[PDB]
Amino acid sequence: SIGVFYVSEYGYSDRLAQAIINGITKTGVGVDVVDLGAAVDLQELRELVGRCTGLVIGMSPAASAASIQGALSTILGSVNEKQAVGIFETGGGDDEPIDPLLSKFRNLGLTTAFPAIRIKQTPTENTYKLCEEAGTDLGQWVTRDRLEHHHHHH
Repeated sequence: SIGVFYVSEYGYSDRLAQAIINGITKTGVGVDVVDLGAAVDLQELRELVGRCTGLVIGMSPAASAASIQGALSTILGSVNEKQAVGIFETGGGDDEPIDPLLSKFRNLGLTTAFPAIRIKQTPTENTYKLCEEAGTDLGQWVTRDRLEHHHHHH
């Protein structure tokens, strides 16, 4: 549940993803992993279909943006309705084409997370503290919503 899109190679993105997945698994849920800057293949998109109930996106590096162009088209076909998109700031250095895509999240009105503004460029310990907390907090939305609220007596 909740597909975190990260990069195992470039920057701390993989370690940030670890903070998210482990923070939520430790609580007791289970987070999905997808490398937006490495393992971008049909196998990732296949999982995105079933796990489409929640997504998480970090920064948009130019080098990775070139590999996202194709998959992005397939994503637009899979995701719909009002699902979760954990957009978290972690590096002040994007690529211009990001804004046109942000306009989509804006207009379509998807469930966005805590929006920060330009964290220098290099992810710091603070970034981990935001990733874990905001990620878990987003998961707390998905769980209550998809558990049908009164579907579990307590």
